[PDB]
Amino acid sequence: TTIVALKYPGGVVMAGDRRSTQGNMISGRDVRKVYITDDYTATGIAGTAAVAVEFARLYAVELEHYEKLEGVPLTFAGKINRLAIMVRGNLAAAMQGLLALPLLAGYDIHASDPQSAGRIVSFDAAGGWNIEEEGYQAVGSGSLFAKSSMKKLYSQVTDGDSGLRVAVEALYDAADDDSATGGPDLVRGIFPTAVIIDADGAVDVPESRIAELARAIIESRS
Amino acid sequence: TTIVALKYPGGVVMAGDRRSTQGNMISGRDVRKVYITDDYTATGIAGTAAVAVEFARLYAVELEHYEKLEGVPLTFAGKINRLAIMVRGNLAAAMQGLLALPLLAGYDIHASDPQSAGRIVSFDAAGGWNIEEEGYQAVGSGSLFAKSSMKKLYSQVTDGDSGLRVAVEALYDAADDDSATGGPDLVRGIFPTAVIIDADGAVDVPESRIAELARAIIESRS
Amino acid sequence: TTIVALKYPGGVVMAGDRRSTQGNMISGRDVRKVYITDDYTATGIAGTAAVAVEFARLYAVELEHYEKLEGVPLTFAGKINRLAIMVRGNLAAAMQGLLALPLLAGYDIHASDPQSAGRIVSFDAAGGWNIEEEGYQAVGSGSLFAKSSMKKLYSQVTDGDSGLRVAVEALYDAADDDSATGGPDLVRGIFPTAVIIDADGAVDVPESRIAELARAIIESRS
Amino acid sequence: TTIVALKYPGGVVMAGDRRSTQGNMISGRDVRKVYITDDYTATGIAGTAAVAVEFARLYAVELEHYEKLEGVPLTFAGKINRLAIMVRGNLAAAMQGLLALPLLAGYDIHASDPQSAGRIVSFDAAGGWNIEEEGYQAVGSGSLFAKSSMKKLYSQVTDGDSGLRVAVEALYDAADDDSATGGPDLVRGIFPTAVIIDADGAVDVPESRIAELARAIIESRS
Amino acid sequence: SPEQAMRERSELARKGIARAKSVVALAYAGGVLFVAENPSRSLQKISELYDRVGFAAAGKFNEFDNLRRGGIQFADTRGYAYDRRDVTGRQLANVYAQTLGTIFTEQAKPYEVELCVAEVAHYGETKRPELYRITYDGSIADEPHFVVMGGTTEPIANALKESYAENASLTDALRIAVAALRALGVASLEVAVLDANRPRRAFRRITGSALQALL
Amino acid sequence: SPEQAMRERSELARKGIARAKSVVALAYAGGVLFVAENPSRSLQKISELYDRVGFAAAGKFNEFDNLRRGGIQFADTRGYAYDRRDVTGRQLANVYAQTLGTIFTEQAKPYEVELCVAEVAHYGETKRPELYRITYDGSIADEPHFVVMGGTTEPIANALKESYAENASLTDALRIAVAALRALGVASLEVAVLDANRPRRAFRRITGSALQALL
Amino acid sequence: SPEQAMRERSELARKGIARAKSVVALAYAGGVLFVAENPSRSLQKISELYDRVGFAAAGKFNEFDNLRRGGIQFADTRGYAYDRRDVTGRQLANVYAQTLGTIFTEQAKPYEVELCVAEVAHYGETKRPELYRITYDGSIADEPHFVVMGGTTEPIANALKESYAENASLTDALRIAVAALRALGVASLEVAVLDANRPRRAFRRITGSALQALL
Amino acid sequence: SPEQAMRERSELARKGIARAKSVVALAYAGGVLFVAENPSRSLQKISELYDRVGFAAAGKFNEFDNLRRGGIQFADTRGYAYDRRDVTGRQLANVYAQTLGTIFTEQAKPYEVELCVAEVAHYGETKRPELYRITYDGSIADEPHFVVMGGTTEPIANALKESYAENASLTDALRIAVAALRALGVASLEVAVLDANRPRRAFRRITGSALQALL
Amino acid sequence: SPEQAMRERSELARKGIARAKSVVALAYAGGVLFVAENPSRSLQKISELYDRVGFAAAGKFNEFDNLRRGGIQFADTRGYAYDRRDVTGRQLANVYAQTLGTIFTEQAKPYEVELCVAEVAHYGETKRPELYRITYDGSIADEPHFVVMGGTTEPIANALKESYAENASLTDALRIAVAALRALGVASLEVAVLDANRPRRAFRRITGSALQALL
Repeated sequence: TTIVALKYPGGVVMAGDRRSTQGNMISGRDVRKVYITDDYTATGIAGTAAVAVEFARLYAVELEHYEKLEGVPLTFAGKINRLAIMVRGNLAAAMQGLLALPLLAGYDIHASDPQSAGRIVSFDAAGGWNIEEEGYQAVGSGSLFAKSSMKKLYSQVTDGDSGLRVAVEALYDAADDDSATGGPDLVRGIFPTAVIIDADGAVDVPESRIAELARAIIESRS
Repeated sequence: TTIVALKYPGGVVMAGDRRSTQGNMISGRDVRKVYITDDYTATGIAGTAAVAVEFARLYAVELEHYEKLEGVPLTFAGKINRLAIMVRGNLAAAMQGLLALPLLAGYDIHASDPQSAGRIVSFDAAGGWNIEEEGYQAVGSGSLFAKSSMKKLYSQVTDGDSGLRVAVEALYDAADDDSATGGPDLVRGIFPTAVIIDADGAVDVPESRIAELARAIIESRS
Repeated sequence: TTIVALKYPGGVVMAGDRRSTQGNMISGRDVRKVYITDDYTATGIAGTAAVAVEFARLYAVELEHYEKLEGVPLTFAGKINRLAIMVRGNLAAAMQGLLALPLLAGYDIHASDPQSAGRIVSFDAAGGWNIEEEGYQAVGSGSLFAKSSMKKLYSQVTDGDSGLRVAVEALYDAADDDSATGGPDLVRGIFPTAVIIDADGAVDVPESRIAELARAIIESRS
Repeated sequence: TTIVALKYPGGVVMAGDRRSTQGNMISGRDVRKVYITDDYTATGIAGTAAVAVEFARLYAVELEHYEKLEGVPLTFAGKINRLAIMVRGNLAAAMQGLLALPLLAGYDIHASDPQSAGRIVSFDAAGGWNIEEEGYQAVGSGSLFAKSSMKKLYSQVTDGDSGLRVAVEALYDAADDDSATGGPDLVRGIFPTAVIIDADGAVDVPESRIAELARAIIESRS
Repeated sequence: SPEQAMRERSELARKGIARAKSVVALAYAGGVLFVAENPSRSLQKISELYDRVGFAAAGKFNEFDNLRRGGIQFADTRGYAYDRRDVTGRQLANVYAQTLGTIFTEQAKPYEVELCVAEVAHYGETKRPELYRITYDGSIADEPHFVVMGGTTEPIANALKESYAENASLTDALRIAVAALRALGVASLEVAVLDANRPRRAFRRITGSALQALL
Repeated sequence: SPEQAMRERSELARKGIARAKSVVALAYAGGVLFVAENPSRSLQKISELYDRVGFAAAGKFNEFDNLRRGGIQFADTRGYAYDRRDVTGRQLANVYAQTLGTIFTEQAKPYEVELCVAEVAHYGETKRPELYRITYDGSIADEPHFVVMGGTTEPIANALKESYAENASLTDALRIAVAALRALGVASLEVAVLDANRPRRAFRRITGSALQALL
Repeated sequence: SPEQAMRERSELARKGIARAKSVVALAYAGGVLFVAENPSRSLQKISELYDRVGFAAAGKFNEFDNLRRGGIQFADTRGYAYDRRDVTGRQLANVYAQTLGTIFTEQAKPYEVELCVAEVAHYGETKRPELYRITYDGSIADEPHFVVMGGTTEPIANALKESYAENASLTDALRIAVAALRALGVASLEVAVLDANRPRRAFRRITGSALQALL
Repeated sequence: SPEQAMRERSELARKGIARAKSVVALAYAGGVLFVAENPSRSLQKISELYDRVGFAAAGKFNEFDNLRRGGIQFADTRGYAYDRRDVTGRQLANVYAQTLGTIFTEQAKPYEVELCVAEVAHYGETKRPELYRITYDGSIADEPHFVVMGGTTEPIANALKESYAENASLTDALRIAVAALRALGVASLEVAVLDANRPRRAFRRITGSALQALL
Repeated sequence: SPEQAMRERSELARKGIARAKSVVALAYAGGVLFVAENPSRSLQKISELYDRVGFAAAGKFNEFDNLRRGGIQFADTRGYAYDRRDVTGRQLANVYAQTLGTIFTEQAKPYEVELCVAEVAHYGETKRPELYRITYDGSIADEPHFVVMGGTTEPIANALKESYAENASLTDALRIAVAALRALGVASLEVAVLDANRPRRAFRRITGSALQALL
């Protein structure tokens, strides 16, 4: 599994792959790994497949519960603290074989400059969090290749289309260098899933755009 | 990681580096490790990165809670006792892989001679504390090199500028002799962080002064 | 570490060294190891440095608490029983690496003969106590050398000056034969600390007398 | 350590040695191991030195508490049962390194024949007790030699002097054959301690008689 | 008003105990003899507590039955903790007094019972037998000669006082017991003795043709 | 009869609060100003709850002291659980209302106290300060201008209503506060403010020569 | 006498609820509309329980606030245990009825509150909205058209009955709501709706210039 | 009305203690002498608490027996925790005062007892013996010469005050004790002393022919 | 009727405290002086709480003894948790006020005691000594000059007010203390001082020939 996220002027984008594997045998082909937690945040969890779906659902329930109870949504720091506590509380389960590595992307509506209101937060095993300042981050078993690809491709990002294209290219490279990550499926018609967050909110990217970008990249690489 | 502290006539200064490492791979580049706990104290924790941020926040909350409850701030001995208890209560976690080594620097406003009101306190693994009388102390994985550098460079300290310069030089030597400690970054523009405490209070040192001192040291060493 | 105690007609004297060591590296140079518990008793604890400071403070608090509650001080046997219980309650911590070996010296004001009212009590690991009748005792990692020196030097003790001189000489021999024990520091000016208890009470010995005695011994040994 | 006990017409006598040892180093020279529990009983405990003093004090407190509560003293069988329960309750501590082996001697005032009212009781590790009928018993690390000596020397006992002499001789043989047992000290003047129980009660034997007997035995053996 | 409540409880207990039959206990040469008026073979008012201790009571059956069971349980534990010869009737009397006092003070309804504890000397020894009486509120007293509880005690007490004789035999003392209670054949009579000539256990019941022959 | 008991408790609380002195709180250009009549330097009626929340009360000291300690403990935990900027005075007012209602309903004697909670905007922002009032039985109300509790409120309320002016300065509003309370020098006066120009903590006390210069 | 105590509690609750203001809830073409008389912006009487369930109450604030919090906590757990679409307003009404009955029976003072639960159909479906009413003693009833609680209900009930019209629009039904409550501008008015055309969450508040334009 | 209940409890306790017999305790050259009127050999009113502390009481047996057992248990634990020479009678008197006060305040029926604690100097030392008196409600007082409790104290108090003499011998002080109590042979008399010449334990009983010879 | 019960408890406490003797505490140049009327050497009314804090009380001994023990236990724990110099008398006064208020509210019988807490400056510093007074119901007040509790306070209060003088010496202030209490030799007098010139512990007792020489 591999999930990438990067910042562009005016928003932030996230993407992930669709492959599930039990050892060396492929057991999943259309797994979704990116979720819309609230109106302005998205989460992506890597690791054991069973734990991630539970994790995201618990996180969304917690945020909605606080919103309904207090009548006002939490600040970004509060959300980061809640996620960090949730990650910290799973150390024994991770030791016994249930590991979850989350990635957070969001848009801060209470900031000063609207063109730099996007945030990317990464977490460690112990429960420490860091706010990215380079503009991109990746998690999973093929995150090194995707990060190395983004390091070279980040200079071309100016808007929401360039960021999506760069994310798709990074996912393609990660699938190229790692067998646990699934690449685009042309025979079946399965493509990665992406989410874009801007001043209007978090929206899902239609499959047609991702298919067009993947076809362009594949024909370019030939 | 490496944090240094030394005394000059009329105050005390602290400084630290910015590198985070997971084994042999660099994962952090602008980590802050020195915090202002209250108006007249500063704390620096070395070890696991996740534990230190939690540790400092808990310590500050405890001090503010006592201040609000009793209407008067604690004495220096009370703060030392609270920090020692907090360190002693983490022995099992340190055994299982969560170790924190704190360093304390402060200015005593209830002393007799104002020119020698600065204090430096070091802690051991068991929970014992000692008040330094030589005038300097260092913690981290490169503390030996920094201490050996300060032992030779301490004769030049007469005021707040000389102490800052000596601290920067000691950090430079520690980064030179240890790979887990990060040196000044000229390509990116990242420099160590410092805090100065005097009779007026604890203030943060602007980055321009540290950059100028680092450039002077680097050109001197060439 | 090494702490010695001996009896002279009309009182009792205690002394200790100032060195702290973490393995083979010197980490302390002016550590105090002898405390005045109440008006007529003194205590010295050897072993882990962190545990001793906690131990003495707890013991003093307990004695003062009983004095305030009942309006009369405890007898000597009661103090011995309390100290023995405190030592016995730390067996598991000693097993896991927190060992404390205490030494007790005091003056009994409810005795018959005032010239033999001094007492020295030693403790074992299990929690058993014994009242010395030979007139001297030593604890620490260099106690054997100090005891062997006192066995030969005890014939010269007639008053409070001879006992202090013999104690300083025994500490000098213990530092000579053991590297974990620190000898007199002529370059820095650090000397052992001593306490004298007589019919008037327990008093601290000024550093000038100890420095003079150490200089006399050093020039004699040259 | 070694404690012996034997019966003579009209009473019973007990004796023990004075040496304490930590491995192969002598740490005690005047240790007392025989106690008067009540008016007509005596107890001697072998094993760890710390546990025995606690054991005897607890036993005496229990007996006095029952006497005060009910207004009548316990019978001999009740005392044996209490001691057996106390021994049985220490099995885990004996496993972890705190072993106590007690010996009981007493005079029964509620018997028929006053000339055979003396009793000797021995205990095992599990907590079983047995009343001796041969007339003598010994406990400690040199009990075999003392028992073998008494087996040959018991024919000469007719009164309280012969029994004391035989006990001293048995202790001498036990010290001769075992290094953990201390013999008479002629240079320092330290001799074993003995207790005699008869129809009048339990009394301590003055040191002069024991010294005279030891000198007679030593000159006889030369 | 605590005084009024204490008065009501005391009258309730007195009226409760005034209804029941009478049971007497006297000391003779061989030990202690218990005589009671009991029409039932199944339900018994006299029992054994330990080797040398006897039990007797009057009032409501379900209350002194519980008291007897508690006393037996208390007696058995002590003889295992210390010894069989360390158990005396004074301790049992004290325990009963404490229990009755607590019940009278705290319970909603006081117990309408009257207890008596008797003890005899051990085998081969000499000693005067002891008799104790425990009252529903916790009062304890020691009697040298006899105890009478239940019904109208005063005429029976006067008859026993007038016709008492020390060191009497079994038939003799039994005859004054029966005569004083009459002021009654094999049926409607319960008889038990504490025999001090027995080796270990001193309690035995006299029933059947032996009671007919003795009386 | 629950109605009668509620009536007695309500009169008890009203008579208890009618004895104490008066304390006022009004909003000015810089924030919120507290003025109280306090002869003691040691015992204080105005305190700080959090970074932007103030506390004030009237009645018995040992009761609102406990309430203040509970409020501080509640405030500190929340800022560690979520964040420092997620703490608002409305939550503290609700907690106080629940606590006072429970105490009034269940405790043997109701608390004779009257509380008030004030909050100000964060640094660099604009917002109208909020004032809440909590009554001994659990009633909670929101006031836009000022709150007066303790003693005879009505004349002071009328004076404050007549002479109130928005966006006043510190000396001005302090002078109407003192005049309305008079209807009082450095001693027997407690003055505190919630300054909205401070970076982090908005609470500070005005005592000594500064109070003399201001008034 | 349990009858007398029940009578006193019932009169206490009735007198408590008779003091408060009035709040109405009626069903229109788009869903359910809530109109309440509330001078305060801070303290709110209408809230949201779940995706398709609304909340409304009258009486003392600190009581129905606790009830609303309990209902929200109950609703959130069920949707995690089974699913979000397995939560219905009937279950919440039953829980509220049980809680109010237990409080009325056992607590020292009954709650002086009156609750109402409203639900609407899911997105893309058709169904008649449901309205429930819960009374301080635990009584539960179902209303097809409207619920009026608080103050003097009868004149408002008559006006609503006379002027009610099904399948009305938002402005229309809002105008009869305001007119019946009058028998009131942007201030001192709380308005909320359950919109059945929304994808997931049906609750939204109408405040500010939109309320002025609509009314 | 707490005053009325306190009055009733106080009269109940006073009437309870007014029934019992009298016991006196006076200090002579050798220590402290206890004289009591006790027809029973089995049940005892004077006992020993520790090495140098004595016990004496009047009233109901089952109450001060429990008090004596509690005191003995308290005394034994302290001498193991610290030492045998750290136990003084003042601590026992304070413990008894606290226990009696708590029982009087909280229990359903107060204890009808009156206690007295006596202490003597250690062996080889000199000191004036101390006498304390504890009253059913928790009051504690210190007496220098003698304490009289039980029955009608005033005539006995007057006789003891008139005929008291310091540094008297055993026969002398015993004779005034007997004469004052008379205002009594070997039987119906309990006599005990605290001998200050003994090495360890100072308590011993005088019974049998020795009492006849002394008196 | 809670008002009636509060009245009865208040009169009970007032009548209880009106019986006891009087104790005064005044501040002089060297610190604070305590003078009390105590016939007993053994039982003491003035004690020490910490290094710079003193204790004094009037009423029933077994109550303020418990209060003193609780205060000492509270003081010792805090100095181990934080430091010896972080302990102040205001905290102890607050703890005593809370304890007395809780006892008055909930216990069956209120405590008939009156407490006073005094503190002095540390060694080498200057500060005005502080005096606090705690009343049986939980009321706390601060006094600048002197505190008088027990018996009829008013004449003693008037005498002390008329004859008070600041910065007096020990003999001087002691003489006004004795004269005001008289409105008394070495016996029946307890005297203690809080000396501010001592290094660590400021409490010492003046007894024997020194009291005779001073007075």
